[PDB]
Amino acid sequence: PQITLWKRPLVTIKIGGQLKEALLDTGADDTVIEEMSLPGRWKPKMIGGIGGFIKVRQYDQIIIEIAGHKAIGTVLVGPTPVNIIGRNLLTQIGATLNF
Amino acid sequence: PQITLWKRPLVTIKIGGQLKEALLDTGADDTVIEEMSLPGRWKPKMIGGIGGFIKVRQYDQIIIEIAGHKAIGTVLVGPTPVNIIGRNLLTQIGATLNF
Ligand SMILES: CC(C)[C@H](NC(=O)COc1ccccc1)C(=O)N[C@@H](Cc1ccccc1)[C@@H](O)[C@H](N)[C@H](O)Cc1ccccc1
Repeated sequence: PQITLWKRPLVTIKIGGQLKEALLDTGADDTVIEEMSLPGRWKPKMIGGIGGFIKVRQYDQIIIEIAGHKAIGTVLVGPTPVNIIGRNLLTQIGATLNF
Repeated sequence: PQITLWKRPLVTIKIGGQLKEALLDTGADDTVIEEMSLPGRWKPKMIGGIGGFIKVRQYDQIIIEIAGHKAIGTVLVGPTPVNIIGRNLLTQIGATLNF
C-alpha cells in the first residue's frame, strides 16, 4: 500500500505465530520488538537510540509477516518503548519513501 | 523523488541559514536537530525513544527546506545523535511509504 504520515505508520505483524502492532520506522537500522517468548536461537547485543543504549536479544533468520508481506531476517527483542520495523526488514518488503 | 532503504535515508536540509544532513524518519513524531544557535523564544521539552529521554529546546514556526521542499513547523534542538526529520514535517513535503 501507500501510507501517508499524518498518523503513526502502525501495522499488524505476525511473529512467532502471534499478532502484534509495530511502527514502520525508516529511521531505524534494525527491527526491535518488545520482550516476548520467541522460537529461535539468540545472542546478547546492544543497540542505541535517541536516548542511549539498551541490551537486547538478537535473533537471526526469523520469519515475520509485516502488513501481510513476508520477511525473514534479524529481530532484536528487548525493552523498546514501541515495536519498530527497521530498514533491515523494510528493504525485504520493498518499502521506499516517496515525495 | 524515491528513496530506497538500503542505507540511511539522509538528505540535505537548510535550517537557520545552514546546510545539514538529516534522516527522513517515519518513526519520529517530531523533528530533532543537533545543537545550533537558532534565534528567538523556545520552550523546554523532553523527548524519548530507545535508551530514554533527552532534553531539547522547542522552537515553533521554523522555516526549513528538506531536499529542496519548503516546510515550516516545530523543530526540537538538542544533543541528538543524528538530525531527524519527523512526521510533523514529512507530511508537509508530501512524503509517503510505499510497498
Ligand atoms: C526521535 C524521537 C522523537 C522518536 N520518538 C518518537 O517519535 C516517540 O517516542 C516515544 C517514546 C516513548 C514512548 C512512546 C513514544 C524516536 O526515538 N524514534 C525512533 C523509533 C521509536 C523508538 C521508540 C519509541 C517510538 C519510536 C527512531 O525512528 C529514531 N528516530 C531513529 O532510530 C533515529 C536514530 C538513529 C540513530 C541513533 C539515534 C536515533
